[PDB]
Amino acid sequence: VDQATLDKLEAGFKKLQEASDCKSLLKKHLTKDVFDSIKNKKTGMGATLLDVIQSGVENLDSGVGIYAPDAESYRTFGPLFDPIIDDYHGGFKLTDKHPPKQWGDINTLVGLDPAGQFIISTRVRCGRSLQGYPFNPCLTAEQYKEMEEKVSSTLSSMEDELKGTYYPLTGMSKATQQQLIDDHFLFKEGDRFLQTANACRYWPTGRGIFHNDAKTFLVWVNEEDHLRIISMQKGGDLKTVYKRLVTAVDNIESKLPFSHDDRFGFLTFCPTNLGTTMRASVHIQLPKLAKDRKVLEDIASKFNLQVRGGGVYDISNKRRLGLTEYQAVREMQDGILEMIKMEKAAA
Repeated sequence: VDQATLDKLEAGFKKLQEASDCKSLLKKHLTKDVFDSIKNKKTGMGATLLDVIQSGVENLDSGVGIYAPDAESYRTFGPLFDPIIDDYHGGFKLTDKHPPKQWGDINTLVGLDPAGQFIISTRVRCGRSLQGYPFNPCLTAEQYKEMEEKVSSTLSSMEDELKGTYYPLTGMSKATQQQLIDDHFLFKEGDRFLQTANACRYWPTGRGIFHNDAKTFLVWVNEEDHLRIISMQKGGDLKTVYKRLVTAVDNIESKLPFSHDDRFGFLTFCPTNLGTTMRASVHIQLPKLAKDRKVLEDIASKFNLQVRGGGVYDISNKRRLGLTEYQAVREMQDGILEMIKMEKAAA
């Protein structure tokens, strides 16, 4: 790698070492021996260790502090990624492998709480990188532009329920921005952690937003990953929300191959994603379980779910690695149904 890069890498490692109060996974796992073993390495696309650790060096208060500049970096800088992934994901050994992709048997799924006594809204989100492209820290302007062209064409040719409009950030009117804001569909340049990761260069070339006419499907193009893909609606029909997502992702893939890894699953810009990259969530009211939160948390543990809170909660999959997409949606289905049962049964 270039001397200029080595210069900053050495300075960065020293800064991390000297930051007594730093608690980032970057500082924890970037040992001298690991640093030396990879600092001179570079991916086929030309990413260096600096393109991985920049953000965490500049922002010492980062929880994790590393990003992936391309697909290959997960391997090339594996000596750093492996331990960090293991730590953040709560146990993913060197020999562990994420299960092959599987949407599963959608027939086994059901709509939740149609009466609407508990669930306010439902959404399932995932993310995808496109085969053959570097990730955010390493994309050029030409690459951003060319990618958006292919993504825009693909999304704009979607039909029926998924039919909708693509809005490039490039040249977006003030009226359009305000309409997307009212819908909360708009995004903009990221915070300091993204900026310093070089994730927001050449803004807003290649950045765009797609949603279907029904406003139950939304795609962000080149915000954090190449694609952030969301299905949502009011009420608790998780089956329908999930099925819509599956339909759209399959449709996109048929035209644009995804970056996938036999061990880490779907490769993303942030290593905290990976695996299914999928987060199914419901916004739900459980007033009675709210006064005995232990019962709730124990239920959530049983199904590997995360509870964010009174009585109103955002409940979601805790895991991205080590399970199938099907297991993800089923655990939410099973877990929410159990919570509803215990809510009804409570005093």
